[PDB]
Amino acid sequence: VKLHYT
Amino acid sequence: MKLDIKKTFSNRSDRVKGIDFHPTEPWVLTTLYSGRVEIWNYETQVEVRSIQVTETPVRAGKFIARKNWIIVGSDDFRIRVFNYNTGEKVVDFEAHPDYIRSIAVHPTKPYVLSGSDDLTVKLWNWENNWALEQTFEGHEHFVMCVAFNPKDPSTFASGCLDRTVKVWSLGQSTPNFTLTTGQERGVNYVDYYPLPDKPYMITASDDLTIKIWDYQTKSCVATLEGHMSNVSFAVFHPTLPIIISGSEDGTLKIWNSSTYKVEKTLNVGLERSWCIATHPTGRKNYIASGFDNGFTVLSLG
Repeated sequence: VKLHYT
Repeated sequence: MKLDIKKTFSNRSDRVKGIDFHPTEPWVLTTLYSGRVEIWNYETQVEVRSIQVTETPVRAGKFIARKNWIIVGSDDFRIRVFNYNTGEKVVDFEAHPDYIRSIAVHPTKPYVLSGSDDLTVKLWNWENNWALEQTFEGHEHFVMCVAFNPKDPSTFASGCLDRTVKVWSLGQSTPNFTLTTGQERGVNYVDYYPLPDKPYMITASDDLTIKIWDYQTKSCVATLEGHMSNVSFAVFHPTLPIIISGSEDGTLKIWNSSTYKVEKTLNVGLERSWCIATHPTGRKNYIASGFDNGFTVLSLG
């Protein structure tokens, strides 16, 4: 998962 | 100066991830999650230039006024530079093997720093064909923010999700020091106080706090509490004795830089706040912030 994706 | 906040120009757009003021033209650059970038004249409220740079998010963008450029970095891993007077794409290169979070431009030397999810900061020299001149290794999670010390730009700070700020010297491979922030959700942003009377830096975190640091002693001077979701940024205003922060709670907060008490909370109505810029020369005490649904340029007084 990509954290801080937004 | 009395806080007398006026809306100079606000416009809606896709989510604004990066923002910057031009130092001599009344322009703001916005970089969007959609891959688009826009340059607006906020006095005439007319678009100067806009570019569909990529289809991926563009999280970072800065003017390089002395070369008539913008420089942008995106989730496709690439740095791109455009001449804002002609539209020419000056350079387009893969900078990292992962997302670019932050770009900083040296105030006098032809250096750009990029911070990345690849755990590094990289230094690029535009007088040497944009060569990679150094990679700064040591962080253990995404590097979210890079900033030169304006009073000694031979050094710079990196803020990281590994819960530290590292301060480095150009040309040296290890940090001059690592700051343990106690911000256990990581550091999203780091900024320097610009004036010579205090050796201060400021950090913002998903743990809802903003912390002010003396970078000579490493002590925490103050912790600013009040935001209700991730704090995307916190900066010292270059002319006024205030700190400005913004959050995924949808607010901007202005804090007294001497007492560290909140002075104003603004909900400008654009949902989550992501990015900030301050006009360097203090022209009209302008600030600009980017949000989920657009941007606003405010005159603070």
